Amino acid sequence: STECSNLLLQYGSFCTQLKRALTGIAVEQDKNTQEVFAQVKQIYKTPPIK
Amino acid sequence: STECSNLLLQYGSFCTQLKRALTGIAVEQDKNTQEVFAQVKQIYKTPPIK
Amino acid sequence: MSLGAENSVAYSNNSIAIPTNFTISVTTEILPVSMTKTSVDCTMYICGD
Amino acid sequence: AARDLICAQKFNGLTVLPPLLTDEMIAQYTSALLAGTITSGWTFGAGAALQIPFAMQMAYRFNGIGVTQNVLYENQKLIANQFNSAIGKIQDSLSSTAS
Amino acid sequence: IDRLITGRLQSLQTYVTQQLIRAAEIRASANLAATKMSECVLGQSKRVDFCGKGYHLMSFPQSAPHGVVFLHVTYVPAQEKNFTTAPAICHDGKAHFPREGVFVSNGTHWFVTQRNFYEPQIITTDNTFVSGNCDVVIGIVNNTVYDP
Amino acid sequence: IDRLITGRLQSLQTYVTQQLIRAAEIRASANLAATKMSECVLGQSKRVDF
Ligand SMILES: *[C@@H]1O[C@H](CO)[C@@H](O[C@@H]2O[C@H](CO)[C@@H](O)[C@H](O)[C@H]2NC(C)=O)[C@H](O)[C@H]1NC(C)=O
Ligand SMILES: *[C@@H]1O[C@H](CO)[C@@H](O[C@@H]2O[C@H](CO)[C@@H](O)[C@H](O)[C@H]2NC(C)=O)[C@H](O)[C@H]1NC(C)=O
Ligand SMILES: *[C@@H]1O[C@H](CO)[C@@H](O)[C@H](O)[C@H]1NC(C)=O
Ligand SMILES: *[C@@H]1O[C@H](CO)[C@@H](O)[C@H](O)[C@H]1NC(C)=O
Ligand SMILES: *[C@@H]1O[C@H](CO)[C@@H](O)[C@H](O)[C@H]1NC(C)=O
Repeated sequence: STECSNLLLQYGSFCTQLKRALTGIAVEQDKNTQEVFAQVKQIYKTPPIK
Repeated sequence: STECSNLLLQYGSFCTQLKRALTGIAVEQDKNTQEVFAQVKQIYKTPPIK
Repeated sequence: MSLGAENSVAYSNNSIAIPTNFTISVTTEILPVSMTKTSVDCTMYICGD
Repeated sequence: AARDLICAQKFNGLTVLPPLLTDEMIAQYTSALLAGTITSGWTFGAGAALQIPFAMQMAYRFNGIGVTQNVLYENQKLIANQFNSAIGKIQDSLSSTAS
Repeated sequence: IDRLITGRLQSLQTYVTQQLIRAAEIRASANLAATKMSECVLGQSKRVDFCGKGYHLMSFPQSAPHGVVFLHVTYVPAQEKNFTTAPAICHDGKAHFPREGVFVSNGTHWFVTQRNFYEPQIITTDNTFVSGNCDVVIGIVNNTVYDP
Repeated sequence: IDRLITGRLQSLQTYVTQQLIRAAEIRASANLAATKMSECVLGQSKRVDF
């Protein structure tokens, strides 16, 4: 709705900082997974003898 | 007050998520005390000689 | 994306590998400790005299 | 007719972004860590991976905890059977209990 | 004025809440930095991948704006060689295990050496001890042991 | 429209704050898991009950 957007533009920059917070959380999740699992520099494998 | 309750009902589900947050904190405190102190499986006692 | 180079160590039940030399390596780690301290007055900010 | 919760969540303006690393890449990383731990001991976490027999690695671990390695080398089959039974027990406990 | 007061109060409360969360994160990083100063710099750490990558030797602090910088000195093995190994040495019906080291062989002769560096030595009774006989250990080999 | 805008803005701000606190807790757990992968899997730990 255009009238709701025009009234919402009066409230400042709350949407931008909410988007910034959610973007920081979303980047931080990938950083967490990368710093937990990607600890080895090479992809090793087991020889076929067991 | 019945009028205040009827007007407060229109605001949605703030009361339930506030109660959920406080209940989570209350469970977390007992979990903290259990994981700090209850590290031993049996109640050892000192011999009467000191 | 590529996770890394493929490697296959030559495992055997009577084979070992022992280093014969070394390198001394210096690395760098950076950690934040403190941030900038702030103080806000309500009457000057909201109202302004 | 049966509308999903995810359909309403997407339609009302809320979007869930996919993760950067898929589960196949996570399984590949875990497989690389397991292969390095099994075939090289602790040497792959401090430089290049160095091969060693697994019994001698286990003797190194026992010397680490304070037990002489002749305890392993004279009780190797018993320790292997105990480890295999423990892995079977943790599989059974994971399959049975859902909590 | 009441409209403006409500809006500016909401903005200030949002700023204070974000500052509290960032202060908690900064305090967690400062506690990690204090632990690293106590363990990397003031001593030697046996924890793997704490105090840098490799075998930790020394660390040095360096100052920085709003933080600290650690220079971790570590020991990294460089050039390895393939060898043939064995868990024990059978000599005169006795099983000889190394005291602190590992049995290796250059193809013909057997030597005992330390694990993190190749410094081979003659297998004597000073660096090996006796436990049991030769028909229990899997992978035992036949060799002589020098007696001084 | 202004009343509805204020209500939905309050709901979205509450959601973002709760997600930020949950992200801090998840990041603490991920740092613990990264330390456990560095010390348990990649070596041998002398710390008791670690
Ligand atoms: C161990 O590695 C060092 C380098 O880390 C080697 O030292 C180098 O040796 C080459 C070959 O003579 C010289 O050209 C370089 O100038 C040396 N670098 C120095 C002294 O910093 C050393 O030779 C290696 N040891 C071996 C292979 O036994
Ligand atoms: C393994 O190492 C031993 C000891 O270093 C080597 O034995 C010596 O080899 C030199 C080289 O010809 C001879 O001059 C010595 O007389 C040998 N000593 C003895 C006691 O026999 C041995 O040759 C090495 N083996 C290989 C395959 O390199
Ligand atoms: C040791 O390895 C070789 C080749 O991989 C194999 O033939 C032999 O059976 C192994 N030893 C034992 C006791 O299984
Ligand atoms: C050891 O042997 C393997 C297979 O025989 C070979 O690939 C490797 O290059 C050799 N050398 C070292 C230093 O690992
Ligand atoms: C080692 O010596 C004993 C007795 O001399 C013999 O029975 C045994 O077969 C030898 N080991 C090997 C691998 O030949």
